[PDB]
Amino acid sequence: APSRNGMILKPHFHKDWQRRVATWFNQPARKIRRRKARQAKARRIAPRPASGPLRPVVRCPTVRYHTKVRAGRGFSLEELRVAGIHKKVARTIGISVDPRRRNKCTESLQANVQRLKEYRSKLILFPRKPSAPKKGDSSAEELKLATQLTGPVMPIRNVYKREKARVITDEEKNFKAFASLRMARANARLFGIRAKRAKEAAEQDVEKKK
Amino acid sequence: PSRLRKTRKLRGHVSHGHGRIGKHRKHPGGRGNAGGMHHHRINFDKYHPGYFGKVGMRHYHLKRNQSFCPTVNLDKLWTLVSEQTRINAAKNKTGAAPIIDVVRSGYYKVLGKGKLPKQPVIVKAKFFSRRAEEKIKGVGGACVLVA
RNA sequence: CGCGACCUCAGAUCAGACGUGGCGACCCGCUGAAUUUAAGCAUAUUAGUCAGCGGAGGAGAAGAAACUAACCAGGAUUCCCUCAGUAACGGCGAGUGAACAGGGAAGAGCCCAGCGCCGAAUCCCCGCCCCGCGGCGGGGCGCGGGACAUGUGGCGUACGGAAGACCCGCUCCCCGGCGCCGCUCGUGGGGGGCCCAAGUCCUUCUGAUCGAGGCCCAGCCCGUGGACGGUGUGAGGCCGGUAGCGGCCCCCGGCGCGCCGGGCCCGGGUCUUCCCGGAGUCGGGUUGCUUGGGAAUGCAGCCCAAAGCGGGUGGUAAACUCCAUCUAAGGCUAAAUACCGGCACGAGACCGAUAGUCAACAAGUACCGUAAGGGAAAGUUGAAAAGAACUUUGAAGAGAGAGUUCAAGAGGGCGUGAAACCGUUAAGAGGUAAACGGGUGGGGUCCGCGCAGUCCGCCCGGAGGAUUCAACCCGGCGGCGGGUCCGGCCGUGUCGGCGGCCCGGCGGAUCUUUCCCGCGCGGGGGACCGUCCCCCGACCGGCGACCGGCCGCCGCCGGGCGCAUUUCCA
RNA sequence: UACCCACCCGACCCGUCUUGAAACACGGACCAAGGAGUCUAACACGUGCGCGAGUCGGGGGCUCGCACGAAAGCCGCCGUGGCGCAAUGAAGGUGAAGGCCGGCGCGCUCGCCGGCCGAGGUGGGAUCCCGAGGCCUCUCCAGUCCGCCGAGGGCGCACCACCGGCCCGUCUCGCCCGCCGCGCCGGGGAGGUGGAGCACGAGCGCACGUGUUAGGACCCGAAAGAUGGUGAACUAUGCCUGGG
RNA sequence: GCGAAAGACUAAUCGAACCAUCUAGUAGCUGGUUCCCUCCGAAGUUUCCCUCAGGAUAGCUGGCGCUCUCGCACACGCAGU
RNA sequence: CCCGGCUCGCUGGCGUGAGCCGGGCGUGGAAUGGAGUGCCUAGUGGGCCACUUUUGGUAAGCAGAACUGGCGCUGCGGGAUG
RNA sequence: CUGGAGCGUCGGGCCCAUACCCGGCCGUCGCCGGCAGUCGAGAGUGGACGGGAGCGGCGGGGGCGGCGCGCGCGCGCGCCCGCCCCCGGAGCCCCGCGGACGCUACGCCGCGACGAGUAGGAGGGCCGCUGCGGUGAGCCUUGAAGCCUAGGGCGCGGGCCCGGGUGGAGCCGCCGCAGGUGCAGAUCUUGGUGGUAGUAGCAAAUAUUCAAACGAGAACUUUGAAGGCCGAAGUGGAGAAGGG
RNA sequence: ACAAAGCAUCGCGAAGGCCCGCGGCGGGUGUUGACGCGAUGUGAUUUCUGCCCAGUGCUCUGAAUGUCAAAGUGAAGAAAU
RNA sequence: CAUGAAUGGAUGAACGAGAUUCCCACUGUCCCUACCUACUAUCCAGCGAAACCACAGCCAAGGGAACGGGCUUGGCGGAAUCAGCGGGGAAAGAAGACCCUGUUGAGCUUGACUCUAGUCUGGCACGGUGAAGAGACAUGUUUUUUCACUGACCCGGUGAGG
RNA sequence: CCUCACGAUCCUUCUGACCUUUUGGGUUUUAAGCAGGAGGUGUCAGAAAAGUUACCACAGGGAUAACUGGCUUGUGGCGGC
RNA sequence: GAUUGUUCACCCACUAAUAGGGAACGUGAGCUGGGUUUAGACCGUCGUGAGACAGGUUAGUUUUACCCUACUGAUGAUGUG
Ligand SMILES: [Mg+2]
Ligand SMILES: [Mg+2]
Ligand SMILES: [Mg+2]
Ligand SMILES: [Mg+2]
Ligand SMILES: [Mg+2]
Ligand SMILES: [Mg+2]
Ligand SMILES: [Mg+2]
Ligand SMILES: [Mg+2]
Ligand SMILES: [Mg+2]
Ligand SMILES: [Mg+2]
Ligand SMILES: [Mg+2]
Ligand SMILES: [Mg+2]
Ligand SMILES: [Mg+2]
Ligand SMILES: [Mg+2]
Ligand SMILES: [Mg+2]
Ligand SMILES: [Mg+2]
Ligand SMILES: [Mg+2]
Ligand SMILES: [Mg+2]
Ligand SMILES: [Mg+2]
Ligand SMILES: [Mg+2]
Ligand SMILES: [Mg+2]
Ligand SMILES: [Mg+2]
Ligand SMILES: [Mg+2]
Ligand SMILES: [Mg+2]
Ligand SMILES: [Mg+2]
Ligand SMILES: [Mg+2]
Ligand SMILES: [Mg+2]
Ligand SMILES: [Mg+2]
Ligand SMILES: [Mg+2]
Ligand SMILES: [Mg+2]
Ligand SMILES: [Mg+2]
Ligand SMILES: [Mg+2]
Ligand SMILES: [Mg+2]
Ligand SMILES: [Mg+2]
Ligand SMILES: [Mg+2]
Ligand SMILES: [Mg+2]
Ligand SMILES: [Mg+2]
Ligand SMILES: [Mg+2]
Ligand SMILES: [Mg+2]
Ligand SMILES: [Mg+2]
Ligand SMILES: [Mg+2]
Ligand SMILES: [Mg+2]
Ligand SMILES: [Mg+2]
Ligand SMILES: [Mg+2]
Ligand SMILES: [Mg+2]
Ligand SMILES: [Mg+2]
Ligand SMILES: [Mg+2]
Ligand SMILES: [Mg+2]
Ligand SMILES: [Mg+2]
Ligand SMILES: [Mg+2]
Ligand SMILES: [Mg+2]
Ligand SMILES: [Mg+2]
Ligand SMILES: [Mg+2]
Ligand SMILES: [Mg+2]
Ligand SMILES: [Mg+2]
Ligand SMILES: [Mg+2]
Ligand SMILES: [Mg+2]
Ligand SMILES: [Mg+2]
Ligand SMILES: [Mg+2]
Ligand SMILES: [Mg+2]
Ligand SMILES: [Mg+2]
Ligand SMILES: [Mg+2]
Ligand SMILES: [Mg+2]
Ligand SMILES: [Mg+2]
Ligand SMILES: [Mg+2]
Repeated sequence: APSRNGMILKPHFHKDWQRRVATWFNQPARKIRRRKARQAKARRIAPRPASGPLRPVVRCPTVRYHTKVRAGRGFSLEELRVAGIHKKVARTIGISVDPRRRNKCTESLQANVQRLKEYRSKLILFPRKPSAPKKGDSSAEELKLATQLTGPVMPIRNVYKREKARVITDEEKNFKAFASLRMARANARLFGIRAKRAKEAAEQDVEKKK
Repeated sequence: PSRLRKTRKLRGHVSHGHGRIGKHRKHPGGRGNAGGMHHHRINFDKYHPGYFGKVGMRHYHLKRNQSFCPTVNLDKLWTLVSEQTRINAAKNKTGAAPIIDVVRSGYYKVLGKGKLPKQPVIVKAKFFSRRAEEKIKGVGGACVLVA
């Protein structure tokens, strides 16, 4: 029974919230259950980036979100034959392989290749055995470190480049940026209809001829 | 807390702030937003006008990401960029005009509210207003589009 | 009118396996209301919920896209935040009512069938030995069986793979044993056992102390230990304990070297030839349930039923038509993730025995119902039974003495021990039932007193009696206040130093890649502004921020002052 | 003041429903103990505190065997987002800005170009500022200081009333167009009206009060409905087998 | 279910058993609703209601407030006049 | 109130009319009392009685309005009682 | 009750409410209240400081008067000239040099004014219950909680405080925080207890009596004797199911 | 009252009547066959059983030019159609 | 008002704890009552319960929730009790069974609304073989009538015996 | 000539604009909007709805009846002028 | 007294009269239960039916006093040594 100005309210408690309520007095003991994993996993895999394997730079999808960047799932395949890394080797070398990405542009390809090129260079391949041959990095580059990378390997920060102030040529200063949007949005509006008339008018030039 | 309630002050108080003529019975009206057409009408019609009925057109499955488009007013661009980049210029003598990626500060569209300081600018944005156009032009400086 | 292969199918108490019930919080299939809600009401909702039923495990399901998307794109599952209580559904009403993007926990990927390649390269069960035997396994050797040609092994599976040619570089894993070396985080992995400080010091309370003063620093000791419980009251010290990379002894766990027995010729990169998707399935028509899915989201029955530059999808039917994105009909999987059942623990702003679970105890007990089922009440002596020996009355139950007890006015349903209620003793009342309000009066039990309550406190005058002073200086000590801001230290506002600026940092999408390092970007350095420090100089609030001298005053201590003073007493 | 008693005046038994109860209405022998507005979500206003065009809070992380600890601390997290920072339209989308001056286009209350000022005005508006004139002051005059009074005049927040203005929708009307393109293209005016709009901001976070719902819902209080089960030991029938 | 028929009987139960659960079922309807004091202090009136035992909104009430005036020799406003 | 002046696309031989700017001019019947305006919001929404007015009814302690006054809601002196 | 205690019209006089007056006391609202250390009662300024001078003055209204006058200016002293001096002292009703005892600055004080209440609100509760963080060199075996008291008191009162006994182990005060928070009622729940009341009642089958035994105790047991009943379709003698 | 005996209708030749069941090729009548089974009506004996097929039922080798789905076939279209 | 034919009409021998009516005999049914017995009650020994109770309990009238015990005015009142008694305590028992209302039900009914099991019919599906022959459209297709067949399918019997 | 003489939501239709959506683009159908008109709720602010219960039930009700009682006295009875 | 559940009536009869009324329409823990007015039944009519009918008819459980009071009796009571 409402009385004099409120909202309507469709609170959804007609069902049976009561039985299926989860309270959260786990929350802090869970925090700790978790702690001990983060903790244990690291001490188990001693020299290995604690965070996890290396994971690619990647762009967020839908239109609003565009300008952001992420750790993606894993680096593409096309990406690797280019960096010269075999896909099944990568998986052993702490390089994250999604094999399910349609690579569309050279911009985000080489951007993401440089991460592998970077990785190779600052990676100490700890050799199969102690008395081991090629590709494993030398006993100097080996003593120096026992270093787990705390935090995400080569963390991906959204970084922009400053544009210095300009002069504004009398040409940037003529472009009516509103008008040209309305143009755009009407040519894209009617591109299709306009094409039907060229198709009819091209029909009349043949139909007038016969 | 319990202590600071009226129910404390309503002991020995028989009906309990609730009236002994018509008692506090369970659910006199109905249950919740119930009787909107019938008999609770006078609220709904005088206090929430335009509740009962359809209008408009479905857009069904709908996603906001598709039509994400924040707004900024000219009013405050001379915030977005560190105030020193304005004090630098307004001065400088070359007609520098700093660039303002209304993109980079987080806005898919720029709109013509407020004064703008007499100061040439390059605003790179998405969907400009007209008036935003005119004000920036009429100040000096330009309107660059971004995709 | 035979014998023999196979195919189908029987029988065996055959040889060897295994399945079935329970548990059931969490887990998965299905099934499935009505109260209820809508102020009725059937639509709707409760709600795919309860019951019913089926099924699993230490978690369950799912899972490597026939996805997402419309970006400049992402990239198995689940979970938490978030979207978001939003897109839509609805006698568009009660309600209902998701998803896509981002962030984060965790994060691992993989396997079949077919096409083909490879003397079935396979697999199963016997017998003899060699090791191994408290999760039955390797090694060998056997014209010892059998499946399998209607098809068993390897590579391979779409993210390409096979096969070829020449381009490059070069050879360690697996498993059965059999040893041994480092006990391998709470801060020596799990478990058990066993173990590790300091007062019953004085005095005094008390039935008993654990209590109160004291005891070489709040007393004595200890204190990586002062949690807790026990201990005839409140105890760090008495005792168990507690703390404490404290000790030692078994066992169990896990990981490191050797030996051995077996298994394995397993790479990388280039050019060509070809080779490919899982049918009564997709899809459609229909109906039925479902959601939110919609002119059909999901699931169903039936009917119809495909293709191979195909198929699905790309969320209002449809044709055409353009674009994107997966690849079904086969399959597995840790991790986060769930847990009112179990075992095992830890805690609490909890309840505290008509509360707290039905249940503090013979509690799911007594009892009830034929049965499904229903289903209670009931904790406490004291510290110790020291629980009345013995005399006596009484057939005996009960008493009186006595005895025990700190206490029996703690006596075996015993701490305390209310009210209704009843037991008798004392006082007073009593024909309008009692009971009540206002006002007095009499009487009692008590309570104040007084064997004068004359209540106290100043000051003063008088008369008695008694100590050292007060007033004064001088020595000392300690305050206070004053200022000269005198001298110094301090900070507020201003100015100067451009002096910290690089020996002052941090912030800024400020600027230079004239710089340096690493790969146009990242890191670093260098320039700039805003900020915060030194030097000194000047003004001013000169501020509770002092500290030194000079002053003025007060107080205390010690000297002086012996008595018309200055106290005490009556 | 309390116990008994005495008197004088007063005087119906509470609770409740009730226009009206001492009710010839109902509950109520007496006493002990138990006992009824609770929690959560969502709003809303009121208020308290933090910060403020921000502000948060988680959920996550980093910091514990917790004794205190399932605490506290901290995080380009700190904003991936909510809320707010702008509305309006069914939707494609548009989007809060005006004044003035000069110049140029015939100022055609139409178009454009340079400068100046920037949220228009009126009336109320706490009100701050100015203030003519008093009003003393031991003498006559002179005069600086100092307050009190002060007619009259100025700025004027907050707020209220009004008049103006700008955004979006819709209408009407009517002008000129730009021209990456061609206008069944886009674009610009005037007037009116609809808008939960802008017109130099007030939210955010966290408390608490009240209230309103959703919730069992202040407690107690049905006749019913549903789902599963147990019963013919009574009786009703049938049957089987016995007895009179 | 069973009834030579009477709504008979189904274990003290029948216009259709008992047991447990859904189950805090729902109730515009009975009953009750627990400490003091201070201040203000009703309505049974309005329109719609499948409304007449109830709601919806009119009232009246309180609280919370705020804008001001000036009783500070120096007030406008309001009003069962 | 009273002067002056401006604006208009409405209205008209001109003026009206309306709107503005600028100036000029104060207690305008009695009596009373400080005024204004914004949120939340409970109970309530069966009422009853009296004077006077009045409709049904014959009349009622009957039925239904007006107006005012009560009681409810609130005792007290009186109205013996109420 | 009767030339009335009847009824008309009229006097005086008196009686009494919670009504009015005055006073007393306890509430609340307001006072743009005073009171956080100052002069001053239709308050009608105060003060420098100069030049000049002095008994001047300000030689204004039956106003009856208000704003100016008869306690002084100048004066007494120092001797026509100086002064007109310092509270660490004027000696103080004004004191501005520093301020209550009083000033818990949400304290206290004076004015006035006002304080019918159901439902409801609101406020105030050193009103009450239980829990925790603080804090009270709290209290306690020299006796706590409860309990009991015709033991003194206090608040308006929630309650609170004090006197004794018994009890035997723990308890409270303030500042905060936290509640499952205060009962007379619900044919409320549980347990107990009255009145009724020593009341209803121990009535179906005709039936007992005597003696002895045993025994503390005998109408009730047993034995004997006597009277009786069931009366073989039984109260006779055996079984089923059930019972165990 | 019911039943009852007696009278009366009615369906049924088993791929059936009537009937059960959730389901099967499930089951009872049915170890049946019209002198039986199932469904009704009235109520011994005697005498009698009048008219009405206008309604609603029931039913009938009955026309079904009345209509009428799915599917089915006809057409336009580019397809839903 | 308002009978009546298997919703059977009309009769009727026997029988009915079936409904009436009248008569003889009989009778404490009555005039109108009377007595006698047994068990009680009653009194005692022993044992001893319940129902109910706000407080309670002498009346008239007034008023008064319009018939009170209370209260006003009156009337008046002596302790504690026993057997009786049914005038009163609207006595108790038992939130009225009569009646209204509720958006509270149940049982039944049908011409209520909305649906259902079931059955009838049509379509589609398992769902074939052969044979004749016909029409309609068209200049093969469709519709297919009729009659066989037995392999599905169905029922029959037995110890599956020709 | 004035005062009545008509009606929400949801639903349906017709009309209107070179209107908007129909969503990965485009063209045509188709569908949804937007804005006006019509279908209609007679209980008129708008429920898609028959009975009976003497077999009955529960919440309630002196707000609703049947007795008793009050008032009233039409009628009745009784009595005057 | 006859009839009648009856109140109400009418008649016979006697007398002296066969007046009228009240007390919760006096009087169910005084009775009876004849009639109303449950549940079983029957006819009439109405209803399509369940069923309805101040339309008839037959069968249909009638509690509890001990409690205070009134009254009837019975003991008694303070007072009079
Ligand atoms: Mg991670
Ligand atoms: Mg109240
Ligand atoms: Mg109440
Ligand atoms: Mg199992
Ligand atoms: Mg309801
Ligand atoms: Mg409902
Ligand atoms: Mg209902
Ligand atoms: Mg439904
Ligand atoms: Mg559902
Ligand atoms: Mg749902
Ligand atoms: Mg279940
Ligand atoms: Mg995903
Ligand atoms: Mg200890
Ligand atoms: Mg101890
Ligand atoms: Mg020890
Ligand atoms: Mg499928
Ligand atoms: Mg559904
Ligand atoms: Mg798959
Ligand atoms: Mg799986
Ligand atoms: Mg699994
Ligand atoms: Mg107990
Ligand atoms: Mg218990
Ligand atoms: Mg006890
Ligand atoms: Mg006890
Ligand atoms: Mg003792
Ligand atoms: Mg004791
Ligand atoms: Mg003890
Ligand atoms: Mg005791
Ligand atoms: Mg006593
Ligand atoms: Mg005595
Ligand atoms: Mg009521
Ligand atoms: Mg009465
Ligand atoms: Mg009642
Ligand atoms: Mg939101
Ligand atoms: Mg139902
Ligand atoms: Mg019947
Ligand atoms: Mg009411
Ligand atoms: Mg009335
Ligand atoms: Mg009051
Ligand atoms: Mg609690
Ligand atoms: Mg209590
Ligand atoms: Mg005999
Ligand atoms: Mg025997
Ligand atoms: Mg017949
Ligand atoms: Mg006939
Ligand atoms: Mg016919
Ligand atoms: Mg009676
Ligand atoms: Mg109603
Ligand atoms: Mg019903
Ligand atoms: Mg029908
Ligand atoms: Mg005309
Ligand atoms: Mg589409
Ligand atoms: Mg398409
Ligand atoms: Mg009947
Ligand atoms: Mg009444
Ligand atoms: Mg009444
Ligand atoms: Mg009457
Ligand atoms: Mg007679
Ligand atoms: Mg009577
Ligand atoms: Mg009776
Ligand atoms: Mg009687
Ligand atoms: Mg009778
Ligand atoms: Mg009957
Ligand atoms: Mg008949
Ligand atoms: Mg008939």
